Amino acid sequence: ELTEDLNMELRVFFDTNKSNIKDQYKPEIAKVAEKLSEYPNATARIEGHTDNTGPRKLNERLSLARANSVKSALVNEYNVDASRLSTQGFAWDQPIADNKTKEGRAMNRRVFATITGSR
Amino acid sequence: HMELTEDLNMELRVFFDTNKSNIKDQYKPEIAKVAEKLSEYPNATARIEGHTDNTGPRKLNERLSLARANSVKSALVNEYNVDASRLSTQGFAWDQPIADNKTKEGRAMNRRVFATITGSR
Amino acid sequence: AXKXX
Amino acid sequence: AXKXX
Ligand SMILES: [Cl-]
Ligand SMILES: [Cl-]
Repeated sequence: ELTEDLNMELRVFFDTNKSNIKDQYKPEIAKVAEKLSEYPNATARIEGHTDNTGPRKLNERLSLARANSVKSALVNEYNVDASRLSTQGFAWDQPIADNKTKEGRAMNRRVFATITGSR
Repeated sequence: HMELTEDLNMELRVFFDTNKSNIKDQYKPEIAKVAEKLSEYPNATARIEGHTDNTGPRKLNERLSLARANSVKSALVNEYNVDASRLSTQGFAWDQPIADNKTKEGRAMNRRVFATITGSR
Repeated sequence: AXKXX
Repeated sequence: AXKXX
């Protein structure tokens, strides 16, 4: 008998007021897809964020759109089954850096996807 | 960017004939797979433990239990070119029964080697 | 609709 | 050297 536990952490960043995925992240996303195909029971927790600039409602929608964009790539570009992926936006409520600098805001405009599962 | 880890956990069970420490071809396929996974997980290591049923001299069984563990290691090292430094062996004689020694079936189950493979990549 | 920064 | 059973 044997078991193999899969743990992944994917990080995607976005430009201001955009939810499109840059080409530089595509390879990472392909890697995630590959692992999801190797671990059928694995699921992904995709969470989107925005920096603290702009309207609250706009950022609520944008953060969700960012997580859904990462899921869309996975499902439509990498054949990953949509039923295995969750998405959610947290607006600016969960910053990983200070919004007072352009580097910090750059860091907050992102999507973190945590993949877990065993086979 | 993205971080990724895979944790391996597996157990191999090998059984032996009375007073015998030879690996019966009945378990070669089982062993072949362990070697393959040890290849897939280069950092993986194995804790090989041998046992005996409760019949016979204590010393004979302490040596037999160890001999059984070393037999499985030798299969991996010699037949599967596995690095010996990745495999540890220990004998427990009859101190860790898993079945009833009063029955023929239980003794057969106690004459064993349990190998636990664990690693990451 | 329209963030800045 | 010599288990039985
Ligand atoms: Cl960045
Ligand atoms: Cl058996």
